[PDB]
Amino acid sequence: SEESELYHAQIHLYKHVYNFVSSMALKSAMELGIADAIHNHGKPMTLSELASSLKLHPSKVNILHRFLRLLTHNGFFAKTIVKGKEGDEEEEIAYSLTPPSKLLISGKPTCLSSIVKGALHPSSLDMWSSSKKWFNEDKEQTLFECATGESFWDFLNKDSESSTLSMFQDAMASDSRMFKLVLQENKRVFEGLESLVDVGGGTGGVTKLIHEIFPHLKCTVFDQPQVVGNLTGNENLNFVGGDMFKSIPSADAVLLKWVLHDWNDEQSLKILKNSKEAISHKGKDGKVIIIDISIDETSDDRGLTELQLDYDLVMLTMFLGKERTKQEWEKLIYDAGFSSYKITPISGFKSLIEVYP
Amino acid sequence: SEESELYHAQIHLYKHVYNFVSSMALKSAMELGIADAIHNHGKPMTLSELASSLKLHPSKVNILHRFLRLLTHNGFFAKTIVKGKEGDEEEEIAYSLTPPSKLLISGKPTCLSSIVKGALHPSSLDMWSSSKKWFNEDKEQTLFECATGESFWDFLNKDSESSTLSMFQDAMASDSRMFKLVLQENKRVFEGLESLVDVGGGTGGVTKLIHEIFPHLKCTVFDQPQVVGNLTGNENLNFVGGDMFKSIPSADAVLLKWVLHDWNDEQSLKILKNSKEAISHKGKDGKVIIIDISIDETSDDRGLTELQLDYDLVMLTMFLGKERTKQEWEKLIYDAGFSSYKITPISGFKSLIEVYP
Ligand SMILES: Nc1ncnc2c1ncn2[C@@H]1O[C@H](CSCC[C@H](N)C(=O)O)[C@@H](O)[C@H]1O
Ligand SMILES: Nc1ncnc2c1ncn2[C@@H]1O[C@H](CSCC[C@H](N)C(=O)O)[C@@H](O)[C@H]1O
Ligand SMILES: Oc1ccc2c(c1)OC[C@]1(O)c3cc4c(cc3O[C@H]21)OCO4
Ligand SMILES: Oc1ccc2c(c1)OC[C@]1(O)c3cc4c(cc3O[C@H]21)OCO4
Repeated sequence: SEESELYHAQIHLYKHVYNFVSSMALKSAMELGIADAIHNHGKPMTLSELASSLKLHPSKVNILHRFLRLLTHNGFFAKTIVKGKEGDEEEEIAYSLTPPSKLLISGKPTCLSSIVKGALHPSSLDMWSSSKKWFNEDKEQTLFECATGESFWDFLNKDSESSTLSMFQDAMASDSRMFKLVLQENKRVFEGLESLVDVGGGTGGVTKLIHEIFPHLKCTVFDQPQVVGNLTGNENLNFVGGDMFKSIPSADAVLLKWVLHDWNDEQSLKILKNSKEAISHKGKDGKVIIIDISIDETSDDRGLTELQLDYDLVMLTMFLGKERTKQEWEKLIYDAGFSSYKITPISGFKSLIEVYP
Repeated sequence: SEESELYHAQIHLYKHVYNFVSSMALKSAMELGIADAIHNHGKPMTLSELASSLKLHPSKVNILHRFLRLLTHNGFFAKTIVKGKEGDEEEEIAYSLTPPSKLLISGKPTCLSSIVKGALHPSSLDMWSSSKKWFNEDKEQTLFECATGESFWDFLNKDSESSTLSMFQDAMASDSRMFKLVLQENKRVFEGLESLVDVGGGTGGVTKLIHEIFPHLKCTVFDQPQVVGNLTGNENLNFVGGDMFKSIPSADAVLLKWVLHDWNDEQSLKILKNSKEAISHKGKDGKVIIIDISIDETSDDRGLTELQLDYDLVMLTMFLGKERTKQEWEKLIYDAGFSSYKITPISGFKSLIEVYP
C-alpha cells in the first residue's frame, strides 16, 4: 500500500497549519497580564480567582479556561490541585507560572513582553495575506512594503502609528538591556581582558552596560567621527572616531555587536581583518567577540534551528535582511586569518562568537 | 543562581512566539504550487528550475530559496545533490517532495490544499488583532464577530466574499471526501456488519461513500422527516424520517458522524442511549461508531494534543464551538450504558470511536 502513510503525513501537515494558534494563545496570555496576575497573587491561582483578577465578564471565563488549557499543555503554566473554599467546591485546579511565563512578568530585567507584543502585532502579521502577490510580482521589496505600499520604517513614523512606534522602540530597548544578562551569564568571555574596543558602539550605551559588569575594563567606543563627536570619557572610557574599514583602535579584544549582520561578506571580511590587526599586539591572547545570529542546520536541536530560520524569515519579509549560518561565519572567520572560534548560544536563539587569531 | 534558567526559558518562549512563521511558510508553499511543480517535473528540482516553473522574477529567487530552506528543515522537502548542466555549475541542490507535501498535490483525493488555504486565510487570522478587546468585553460572541461585527457565516454569504465562500466550501467538500480514505484505511470497523444506520445522514452523501467501499452493507439514512422527505433508495439503501431523540432505526451498527459535537452532554446522552437500543437486538455483536474529535491530554504524542487543542481554539474563536476530551467521551459512553470503547486516530487529528454494549 504505502498510501497508509496518509495519516502520518496528515498529522505532520496539520500540526504546521495550526501552529499559528499557539503563538496567538501566547499573545493573549501576555496581553491579558496573566503572568503578572499570578505573580502578584503570590501563589497558584484558580480559574475564578484569575478571572476575577482580570475582571472578566462571566461569559469570558470558559474562554480563559480554554486558552489556559492549551497554554498549560505548551508549558507556560503548571496545574495544581487546591481544595475549594468552605466545604462546598471540592477541588479546584490552580495555575502556577513556569520559567517561560515568568519572562512575561512586567517591571523586570527579564521581561520579554514588549517583544512578544511586537513580534505578534498586526503590523507583523497582516502582511502575509499579500504573500502570493509578493512572490509573483516583479518589484523587489519587503513583504511589508508589498502589502502596505510603504517600508516598515516609514509606516512606523506615521503620526497615526506613534503608539506602534513606541511599542517597537520598547521592543528594541528591551532587546538592548537583555544584553546585560548576556554579560552576566558569560563573564568568562571578558574576565582576562584589560581593554576592549566596542566597534560601532555609537554613543556608548553598550559600553556602559559592559562597565556595569566590568568596571575595570578599559573600554574604547569606536565609531564614525560624526557619531562619536568630541565625546569624552574617564579613566576606563574613551571615544575614538574613525573608519572601521581602515582600522580599529588596538585593544585586548574587539567587540562586534550586531555590526556584521548589516554588511555583505566583502565588507564583513575587511572589518574582521582590521579586528585581527587591532588585537595583533596582544598576540595569541587577543580575541574578537561577535554578537549576531548563527543558524546551525546540523544542530541536534531542530527546534532551535527552526526558530532561527523562523526569525530569519521575519527579517526577510520585513526588512529583506538576512542572518548567517554557522558555515558562513566559519568562512568569514578563516578567510579573515583566524585560527579557531567558539559559539555560545545566548538570548534564546542568538549567538556570541569568540574568535581566536 | 537558578536564574541561569533564563536562556532555557527564552528559547521556549521565542519558539512559541515565532511558530506562526512556519505556518505562513507552509501557506506560501501551497499558494505557489511548489508541490505540483515538483510533482509535474517528475524528479528532484533545482532552485532555478523551480523558479523557472513558478515564473519568478529574478529578485524573488532568493526568497524562494529562503522559504525552501525553512520548509526543508520542517520536513516538507528533501534536499538532494545533482550535478550542474554542461560542466560549468558544479553541484546543485534539488528538492523532492515528502509525504506531507505530497498532500499538497492538486487534483487528488488526498489534496488538503483547500484546507490549508482556508485555515490560513486572512478571514481566519486577522481577527486575532481583536483578541484583547474580545477577552475584556461584556458581549458573548465569537472572536470573529468581535473583530468583524458579524458572524463568520454572515460574512461568508456576502457577495463581496463569494470567493471566500467558495474556498470555505472547497475546504468542507475536501474534508468530506477525506472520509472515503478513512473508510479505506479502517475497513475492519465495517467488515462484520450486515446493516448500518447513518444518523443525521442528511440526503445520503456519507452513506453513498460508505456504499462505494461496502456495497453490500444495508444502509439506512436516518434524519428528520423534512430532510429525508420521500426519498427512495434500493435494495441496500433506504431513507427513514424520525427524531433521533425518540428513537433510531435498528441496525447492526449506528454511525454518528460529526453529530454529537453539536450537542451538549444531556442531548448527546439521549442520542447515545437510543443508539444502544437501536443495536440491542444484535446483542453484544452490535456497535455504535462515533466520528468526532477526541483530545487526550495524557497522550505521549504531545504534538498531537497541541494540534487538537489548537484546532479546539479555532473552533472556539470562530464559532464558539468545542471539542471533547477522551474523558468526556468516556463519561458519555459509560453513562449511556456501554461496556467498552476503542479510539482510532483518523485524518491527522480526528477520531473514530467504536463503542460496545
Ligand atoms: N566606517 C564606519 N566605521 C565605524 N562605524 C561605522 C562605520 N559605518 C557605519 N558605522 C557604524 O555602524 C553602527 C551599526 S549599529 C551596530 C549595533 C551596535 N554595536 C549596538 O551594540 O547596538 C552605527 O553605530 C554606525 O555609526
Ligand atoms: N431530531 C433529529 N433527528 C435526526 N436528525 C436530526 C435531528 N435534529 C437535527 N438533525 C440532523 O442533524 C444533522 C447534523 S449534520 C451531522 C453531520 C453528518 N452526519 C455528516 O456526515 O456530514 C443534520 O443532517 C440534521 O438534519
Ligand atoms: O533588534 C530587534 C529586536 C526585536 C525584534 C526585531 C529586531 O525585529 C523583529 C520583531 O519580530 C518585531 C517586529 C515588530 C515590532 C517589534 C518587534 O520585535 C522583534 O513592532 C512592530 O513590528
Ligand atoms: O469541517 C471543517 C473542515 C475544515 C475546516 C473547518 C471545519 O473549520 C476550521 C477551518 O480552520 C477553516 C476556516 C476558514 C476556511 C476554511 C477552513 O477549513 C478548516 O475558510 C475561511 O475560514
